[PDB]
Amino acid sequence: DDEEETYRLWKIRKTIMQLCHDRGYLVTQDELDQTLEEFKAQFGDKPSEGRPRRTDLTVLVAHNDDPTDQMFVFFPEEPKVGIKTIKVYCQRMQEENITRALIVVQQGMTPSAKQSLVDMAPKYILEQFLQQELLINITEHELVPEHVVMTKEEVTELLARYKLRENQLPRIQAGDPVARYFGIKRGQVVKIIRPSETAGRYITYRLVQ
Amino acid sequence: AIGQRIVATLPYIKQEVPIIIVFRALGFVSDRDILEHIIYDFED
Amino acid sequence: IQRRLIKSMESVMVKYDATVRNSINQVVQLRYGEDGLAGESVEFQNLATLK
Amino acid sequence: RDGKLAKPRQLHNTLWGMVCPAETPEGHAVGLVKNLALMAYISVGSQPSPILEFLEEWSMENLEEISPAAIADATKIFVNGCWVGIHKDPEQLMNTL
Amino acid sequence: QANQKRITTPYMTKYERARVLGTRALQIAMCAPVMVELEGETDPLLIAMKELKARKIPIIIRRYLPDGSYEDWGVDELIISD
Amino acid sequence: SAKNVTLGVPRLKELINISKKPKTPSLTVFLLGQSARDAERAKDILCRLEHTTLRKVTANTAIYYDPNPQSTVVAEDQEWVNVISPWLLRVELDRKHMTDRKLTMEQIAEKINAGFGDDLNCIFNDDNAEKLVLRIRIMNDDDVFLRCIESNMLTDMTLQGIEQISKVYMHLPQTDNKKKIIITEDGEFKALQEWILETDGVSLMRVLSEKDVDPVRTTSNDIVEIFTVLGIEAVRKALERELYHVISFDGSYVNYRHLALLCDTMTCRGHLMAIT
DNA sequence: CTAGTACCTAGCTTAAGCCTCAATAAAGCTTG
Repeated sequence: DDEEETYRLWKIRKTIMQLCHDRGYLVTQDELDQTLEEFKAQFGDKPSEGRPRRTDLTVLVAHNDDPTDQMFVFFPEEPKVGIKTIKVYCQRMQEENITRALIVVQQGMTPSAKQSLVDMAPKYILEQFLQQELLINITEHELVPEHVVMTKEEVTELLARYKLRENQLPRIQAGDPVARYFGIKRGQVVKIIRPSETAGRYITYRLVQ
Repeated sequence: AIGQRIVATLPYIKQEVPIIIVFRALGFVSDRDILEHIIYDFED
Repeated sequence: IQRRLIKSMESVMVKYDATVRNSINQVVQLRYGEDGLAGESVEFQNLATLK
Repeated sequence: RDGKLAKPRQLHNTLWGMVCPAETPEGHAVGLVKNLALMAYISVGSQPSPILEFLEEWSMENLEEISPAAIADATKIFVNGCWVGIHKDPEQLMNTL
Repeated sequence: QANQKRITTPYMTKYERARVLGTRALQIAMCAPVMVELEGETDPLLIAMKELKARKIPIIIRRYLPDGSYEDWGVDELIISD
Repeated sequence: SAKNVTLGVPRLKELINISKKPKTPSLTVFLLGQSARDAERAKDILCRLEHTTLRKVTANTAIYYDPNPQSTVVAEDQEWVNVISPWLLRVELDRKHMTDRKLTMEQIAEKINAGFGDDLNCIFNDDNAEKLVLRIRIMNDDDVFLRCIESNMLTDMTLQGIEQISKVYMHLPQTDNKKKIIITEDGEFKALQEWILETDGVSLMRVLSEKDVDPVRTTSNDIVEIFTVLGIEAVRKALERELYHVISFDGSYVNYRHLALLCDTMTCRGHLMAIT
């Protein structure tokens, strides 16, 4: 049982790289859309006791505007990751000048680690993801419309144009898959471009709470 | 586990009572005698 | 079902901003029917340039 | 009444000739209030004791007399729902009754 | 808001048309001076309809925006639907 | 074959009152490529989705007291040629479901060994004899433990397929919308009739995360599950589709104004605001 | 003695509170 796991890890990597491209981090097209054969030749076809193992298959990327803020992703070998198995990642967080990273766990993360990720969030804004959850890019689905993250100046422009306060907008909870996919705090509205069967295109704005 | 136990909730009784306990309380000490009143042909 | 639907939407209306807001001015739609148009003055039509 | 379980309200197959299929109120009592067919008659009840003495004298055995050895091949007699005894020959007792 | 900044529709909606007509014909019923020369009709509702058609109703409409502001639209100044 | 989709007023209730447990949760899984074109690969995808316990494949189960594994109280030369507890377990499968779902004794044995570890050894007959036997021992609360583990292994083992999806149907759709639609080189639409498959359970996440399954078009008819998997905006569109499905099923028409307003006010707060 | 009348005493569903079970860090041995 290694072809299935290699295919699973390849799709996880592809979805994570697409996630980084959508989030704004700098990724080349070659890594953006590579076939399964490139992953095989570059990692090794043998996830069970072989060279395509986690931890040195992890990805680091940087934002387009400035290569100062950087975003790692981490695939722990442990199914149920724990504090001692994320404090190492936090030590890497500190020893680098990096600010935020991802953790794609194998099984459900422990509540103690979840509470930690809550606790050092202001210093290090890092979040988690599931092995199961990242085998498909949900934005590619037909039901999910085009979500665009607004910057603060255009948020203020929107509010001044419509003469409405921040809480009167339609809102979106930070825990739902699209907002977690992009990676966005509360008080940050998202452009949502969807086709209207009545009049063409319709633009709606969801705020994170 | 074992599965498919038979209970008999009884009037003026708060909880269900297994039927074999009901028969033993009714007066049948043995087990063959109790089974003679439920399964009428032992070859099944 | 009808009463329950009505009690959930009974204060949703089109304001003079032409947007659609509930009783507490929370925006539901920026334009009514995401076009700003009345439902009683529309017709069925065919898009000739399609297919 | 006012219950969403329509199964009790439905016209059952065993209503043939004892309950009028057509006649029922159209309100919230559909199928719950049903009238009586023309020749349909409701039994008034009588003592089963004469039936008991008649039964106990042909070839049947009360529960206390027999052992459950011979109870599987014979037939169980119920009178007003109480298990009265056991008979070896169902036929020619049905005809007798 | 000032006369320069008017963002509401220039069309007199059906609700404004109903309520203005009602509240003007009520005034005519209470012997308010008519703004249009009548030809002997006695019904205040028809008198108010004639005034609306002639664009002479001495009433303006305060349209409250959702934010709290308002606009003062004169009945003579916005387009009547019918 | 699966028109227990509970349309009408019950579906309207299940949508308005957003219920965690709909009466008929079902998928509309589409297929990606050549599997969508031919029936054999569609069946191969079907068997990987339809949940299968070891009850589905076995004919009968029996336990014996063989003093010696070498003794072979049951006359089976396969065990003679193949060959520590005396109380063993024996289950007989059938060829019908076995070859319907394309399993092997090796796969079943490795599933047992992975689920239970090296607490037991499975001795399976080869796929040559007419009879389908695998024997179970326990390596070294003596036999009732074996009875309980037999019950547990029959109840839930997931030999093939994924949990909570009990039965999956397979058919070629006739309606154009459910059929795949493309655009040719001359700008036509060329309604394609490819294989699709509908279920009677719902996962929406272990399904799309499967090879040869189209993760772009698979709707799940379950509003709460869509909320958990795709997000609130996809919920609005799917809820609109399911709410329009019941209204347009009668052939009647309701203007999109009202459906859009209802699906907006039900989802304008970021969570599923059921109308109760 | 008794009477008349005046005063005393069928199913649903969904949240929501309540019952048990598995990681986990302090607390203290434990031997390296």
